[PDB]
Amino acid sequence: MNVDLLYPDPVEEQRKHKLKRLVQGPNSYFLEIKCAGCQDIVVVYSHANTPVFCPGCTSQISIPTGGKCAFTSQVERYRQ
Amino acid sequence: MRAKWAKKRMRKLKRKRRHMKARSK
Amino acid sequence: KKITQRKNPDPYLKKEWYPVIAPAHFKSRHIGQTPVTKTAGLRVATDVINHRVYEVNLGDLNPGAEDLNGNTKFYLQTQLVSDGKCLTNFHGMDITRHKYGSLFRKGCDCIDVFMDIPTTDGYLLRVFVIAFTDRFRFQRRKNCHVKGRVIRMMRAGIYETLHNELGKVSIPVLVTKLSNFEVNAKLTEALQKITMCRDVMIRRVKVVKRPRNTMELLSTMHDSNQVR
Amino acid sequence: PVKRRNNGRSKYNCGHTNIVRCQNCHRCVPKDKVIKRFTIRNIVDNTIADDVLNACVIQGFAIPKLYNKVQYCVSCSIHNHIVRVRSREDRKIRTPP
Amino acid sequence: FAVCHIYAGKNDTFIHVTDLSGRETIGRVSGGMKVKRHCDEPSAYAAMQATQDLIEIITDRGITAVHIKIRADGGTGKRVYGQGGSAAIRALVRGGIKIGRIEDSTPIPTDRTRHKGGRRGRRL
Amino acid sequence: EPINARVIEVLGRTSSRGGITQVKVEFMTGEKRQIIRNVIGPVRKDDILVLMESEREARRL
RNA sequence: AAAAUGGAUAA
RNA sequence: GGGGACGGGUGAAACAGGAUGAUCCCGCCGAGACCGCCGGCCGCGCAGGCGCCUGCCAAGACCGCCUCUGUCAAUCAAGGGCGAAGGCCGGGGGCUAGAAGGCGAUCAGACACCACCGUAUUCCCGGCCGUAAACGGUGCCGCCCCGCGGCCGGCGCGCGCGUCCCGCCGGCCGCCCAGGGAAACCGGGAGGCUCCGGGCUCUGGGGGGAGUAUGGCCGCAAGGCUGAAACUUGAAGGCAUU
Repeated sequence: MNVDLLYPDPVEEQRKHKLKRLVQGPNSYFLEIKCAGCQDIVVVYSHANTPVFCPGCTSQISIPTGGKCAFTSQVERYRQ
Repeated sequence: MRAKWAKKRMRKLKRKRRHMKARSK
Repeated sequence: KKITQRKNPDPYLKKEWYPVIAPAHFKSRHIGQTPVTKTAGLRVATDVINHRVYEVNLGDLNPGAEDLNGNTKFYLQTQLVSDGKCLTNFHGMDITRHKYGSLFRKGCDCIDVFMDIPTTDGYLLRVFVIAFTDRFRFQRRKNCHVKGRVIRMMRAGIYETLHNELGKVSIPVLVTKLSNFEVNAKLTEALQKITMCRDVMIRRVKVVKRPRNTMELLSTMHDSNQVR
Repeated sequence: PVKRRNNGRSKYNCGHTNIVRCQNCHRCVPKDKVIKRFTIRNIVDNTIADDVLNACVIQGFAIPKLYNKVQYCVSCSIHNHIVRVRSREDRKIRTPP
Repeated sequence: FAVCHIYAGKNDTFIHVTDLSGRETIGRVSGGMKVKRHCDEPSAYAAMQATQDLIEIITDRGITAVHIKIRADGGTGKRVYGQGGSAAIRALVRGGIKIGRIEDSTPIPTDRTRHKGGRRGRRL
Repeated sequence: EPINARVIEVLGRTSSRGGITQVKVEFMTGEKRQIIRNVIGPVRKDDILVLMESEREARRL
């Protein structure tokens, strides 16, 4: 272990605060949901703090959360 | 309290001073 | 019956002892005996004893199990006198000092509600209920302070549960629920889903409003058990 | 000199605490400078241990126990020996004895 | 049965018996009447003498079951019984008066009205 | 009549001037009551003393 | 429970 | 309604209350205060401070964040607001404590301490006042700084899946590695200084006289803020060790 700040282990940067990284940037990402008529990608904000609606439907796909937004239907990981 | 009693003693002298000034003014 | 048949001085030279009969709800319906000056003067003998309230332990009132009902008292107010034997109806229910002191402990949350429920008879009773929440089984922190959301939930839940376990209940039905401590046990199941609670119990149910002429209720609580 | 870092009180982040009175002196000392030792004892003295229970008619009745916190003032406590004058080294240790 | 109210107050311990309603006193005695020394008035020896003289007055009355409602000066001070509280019970032991529930009945305060001595206390 | 009592065991001296050796006791006529009483002057284990009052024991230990 | 005092000046 | 004798009170007492029935209990009734236990190396507030029940409004940090601008920042004269307690003004209140006042004991004398009684006050609503050992006796932003911790508020990742484990940030704290200092000791600074220099603001210069005098100014007052000199004196004073 003679790791120096120039090259920090990826997990270290992923563990620390997104401003206290040697390279600062977005903690959040885009995570898919599944909807009626869709086996394809339906990307949404991972940390949505606002209502997203079923494409062409009245019901809201993502529940509002201070953190990553939760969902009530089938969902797909990150980007696929 | 010993210093506060000194402050009370000064305030009474200061108050007697203002009544005395009024009598002679 | 210890002064009419006995010799005692001045006040007790002329006195007689009249029985106190508890409601039909209890098992040992004797409360005890009352010294009263015998019928003399403007007042009538059993006309003084009708307004004297008698406080007797539920454990004494129901013989057989003593840890249950041992620390919980029953207030019983004379409401009528039949055959020289005064009869009494519920005047309230009070957990005694030893059983109020035992529950409070350092580190845990305390909940007190004040609830006014009017009986069908016309007795609005102020029901006081105490609750504390301990640890969730094995917990990292010995102190057991919980979230405020699940503190209002305990408080709103108690008022709703108190309505649920005390709907349109007449005094018999109210007393029977305090006879078997059924309501407090229900409180264990209402607040069970949320953070574990302890000592969820009715500390007091004080009669606040009394309708006069409840001889109807007195017969119901003295001899309607045979009908039901 | 600062005999103790807590400065004699447990007041932390508040700047004010609710004030109570010595059971003995009746001196008003804020909750933080208060002895407060919880007391639980049998109401009759343990000398009447079972003499009462043998006298008691009701089966399985346990002697009532008081559960009262006693709140004494610092001045009253040292003279009633509820806590003594500890050594400089001894002061830091807690561990209720 | 009977309720034995022992006010184990400092200055004097009071043993007064009533029977379920609290309006009928079947016997009132107190440690003060039995001792010449005003300071030795709440003492156990006074309690022993005051009771026993009382327990003949409740057997002459005819009762034998006493539930002890022991009390402390309480209110806005005290909350701990004087030495007289046990001694009266020991006098009850001497006659062996069958006993019921012994729940304490000192008046307790829910948010007080404050007590004497100021905020500096009694500077005895 | 005064009761009959002999010390079951011994306890230490009191009063700050000594003198008050404390001793436990038992009653030959009775239940051998194991009450604590105080004595003035020399005592031995199982030695006999006169307990005039009987009804109440003296101060605990 | 009740207890006040002690010259200056060197040692 | 009892019912039957002294009841307080103390260190011991004494003054008061009582056969006009005292103390005591128990059922009331009226009043105002107060929100016990839970009540804390808890939390929240810009401090002072803040703890019954529900309802009601507005508010605040912190965290989360693939939101928005785009230097809008720091710190402060002068000025504006708030500020415990006590005071004071005009209404109210009025339970309890209780400045004054009386009183008992207390001693040489206590007019002090300890009892007993009690007005102002405490309480409330509109005002003033502007002080505190207002304390962490440590200004305000900024940044690096070593391990073991406890609590607390969000906020994540894996484990079996727990109110776990590792923590990520904002605080609340205890021990303390350096290092500093006259030391007590701070060490999330009182460290990174004589190997001295991030910025803004206040404030001191031996000890008395002295927060005194006067000149203002503010206040109904009580007083507050600013603020002397003449004159004196050799020590005053900090932390330590015996």
